[PDB]
Amino acid sequence: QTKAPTAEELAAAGLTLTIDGEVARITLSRPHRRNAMTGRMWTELARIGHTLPQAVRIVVITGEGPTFSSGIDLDMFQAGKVDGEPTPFTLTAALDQVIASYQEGFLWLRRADIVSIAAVRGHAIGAGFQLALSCDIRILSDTAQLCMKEPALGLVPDLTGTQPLVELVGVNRAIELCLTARTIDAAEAAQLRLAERVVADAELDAAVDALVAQLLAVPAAAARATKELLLQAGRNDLATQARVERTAQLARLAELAKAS
Amino acid sequence: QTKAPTAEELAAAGLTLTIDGEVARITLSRPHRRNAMTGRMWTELARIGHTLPQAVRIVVITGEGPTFSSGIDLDMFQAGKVDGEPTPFTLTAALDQVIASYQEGFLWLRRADIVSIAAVRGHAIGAGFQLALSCDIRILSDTAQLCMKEPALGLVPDLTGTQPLVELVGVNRAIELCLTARTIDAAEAAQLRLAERVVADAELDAAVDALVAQLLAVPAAAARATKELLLQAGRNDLATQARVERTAQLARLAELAKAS
Amino acid sequence: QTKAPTAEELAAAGLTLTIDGEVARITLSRPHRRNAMTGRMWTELARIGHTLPQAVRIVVITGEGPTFSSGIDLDMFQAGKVDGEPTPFTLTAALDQVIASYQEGFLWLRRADIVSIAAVRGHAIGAGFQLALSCDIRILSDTAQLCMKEPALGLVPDLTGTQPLVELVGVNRAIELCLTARTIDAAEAAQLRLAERVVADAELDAAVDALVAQLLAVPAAAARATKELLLQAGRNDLATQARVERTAQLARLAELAKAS
Repeated sequence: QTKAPTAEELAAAGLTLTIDGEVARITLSRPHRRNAMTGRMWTELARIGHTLPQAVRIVVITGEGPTFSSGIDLDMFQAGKVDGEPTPFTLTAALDQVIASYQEGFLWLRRADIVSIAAVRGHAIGAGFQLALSCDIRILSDTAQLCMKEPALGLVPDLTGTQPLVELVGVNRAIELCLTARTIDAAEAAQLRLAERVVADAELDAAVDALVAQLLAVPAAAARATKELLLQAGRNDLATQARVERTAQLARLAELAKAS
Repeated sequence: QTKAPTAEELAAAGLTLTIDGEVARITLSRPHRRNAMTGRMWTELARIGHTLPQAVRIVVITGEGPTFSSGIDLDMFQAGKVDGEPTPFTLTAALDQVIASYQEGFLWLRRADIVSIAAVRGHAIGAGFQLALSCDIRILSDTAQLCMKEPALGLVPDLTGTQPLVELVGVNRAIELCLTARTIDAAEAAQLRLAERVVADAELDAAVDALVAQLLAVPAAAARATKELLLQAGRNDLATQARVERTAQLARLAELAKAS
Repeated sequence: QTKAPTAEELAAAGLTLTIDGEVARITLSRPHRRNAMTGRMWTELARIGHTLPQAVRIVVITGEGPTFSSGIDLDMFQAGKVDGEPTPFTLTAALDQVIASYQEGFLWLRRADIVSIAAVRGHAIGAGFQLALSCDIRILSDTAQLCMKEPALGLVPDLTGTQPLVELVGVNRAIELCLTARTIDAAEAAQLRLAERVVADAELDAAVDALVAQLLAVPAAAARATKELLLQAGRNDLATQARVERTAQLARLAELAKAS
């Protein structure tokens, strides 16, 4: 709330944030720990989302080094403090609130006024896979490997990953992936629609930059209104969706006419 | 209402309609304008749907010439009359009603008692893509190119395209396609499930005729009842869908027994 | 209710059931009749599901011989008794109840505490295809052929197949498959996501055993909780699904802590 987290605050939580005009880049920045995630990292992610400047309309998430994220830092299942905050294992209404605070680090990636992109190389495991899933678009390196590992550890996926997983691959494949907890390669991810594009590792940065340029070339207000429409389409009946579309078009035509 | 539009009325709106027994063929018929669509064309499409004879159970939509449709005629964004009716730009409750009248040209393609097929060659852009999306089945030529262009023009898709797009390719890919407004080729369309079949251009008419023959070989009442069931499946819980299926089967068994 | 059906009772209904520890194997066992299904078979399937021991968490369904199932036994459309019970043709509230009893043979395959696998070779037609569809996972032999034949016979699919079909292939493809009643091969099934894996016929048993081993290696309670979450994901809004996930995680953390 109020002020954005500082670069120093973010560095202590394992993140870097750079903003250039309409594009924000968030980098997981603990390569020696394979970008293992902590509670503090998730709650700072939430803080970044709540305080981004209004002009930002694209958010790119990637990892420093060859691994996107190994998932949750195993110290989070020990008694003490991790990154200065108490672990779940320490702590049920209070645990419920902490988990809800962590989920807020992922939920904002669906906001209609941003397009979020995960640029994934190497392993995205567990919480790492759920971070990539929470983004609108995934661009994978040919090195990428994805795994919903939580059930293998006796846990469920609780960082908002279940819904996008089922939307991408269907409930049946989702069951297979989660209940085997198996690791899939980038070719398989592409086949299952988990990646919107797979490119050679050397080309991942250029592929993300090409997609950013394509998005910036579409006007901001139409992009936002259209994303808002698409997120409602699945759950609406057709008659309702047609009304919602029509309502949105009136606002576009209004803005365009006042503009000229 | 009451009488079907005449061939002369349809020709002035850029359409041809031929009916042979149980099959109706609607052709966009302005090849020199790349079958660009107008308000009058949409409201005549709605009139065709409301007055088709009861025996028609299949509807095939294609374009005259090498382009299915370039989308909305740019004159629709000018002050005057297009095809004899006032433009949106001329005109908000009244604009809401006009848009709703245009949507009715697309909505009826989902009726349970028809199977609608879009046979697409060359470009289907914007309103043209939404027409193809509104059909049950798309058969593409290898020449086909699809593009949701509206956001690039500062507009949203409001001709009922959002829901089938999300059902076909998933919300994530839908965001990518709409917010980049990019053009996809037929091979990509096939990969994304946007086309049920892609064939050589010379073979498009034969492919449509083969599919028509397959549909006609299934009895009309079972086809209708089954389409009605499938359209309800996504939004129902499993227990409810099983009840709906069972209810439909009682009616089939009834009709079959009275038949014999 | 109460006691499980005996092996003798099951054999008279065309089924075999073997249980080994956490894995139950149900085999359609009328190869000379291409495992054609009857009312008695469906209601025994329901009885198996209602009485399986608590320790069973995986259920494998396959056919004896080269055909999974030719679908409904044509005698079910004749006047008399089939397998000792009266046919639908004999018999509307009473017919409604009989059909609902048959559906219960398929519905239990979605229970959260089991993973159900259909191992399909040769033809799975009509009721046979709906049995395979009702399972969480399908592994196909390269010999497999699938067909939703009901509409061709003047019927609808009423054994709970419509919803999984639409979830797998999308409503549009579902319409095409059901309203043409056409037969698809295993390569096509794989392309359409109807099969989670296709393997050489000689390798089908090993492929199923590999998947079973993968499932058994994930703890039972996390598997169950995760399947329960995934089945709710499609119909929930994102905020609701995040709450459901969080609720499930509290129970996991509880059980794990009491465990240690």
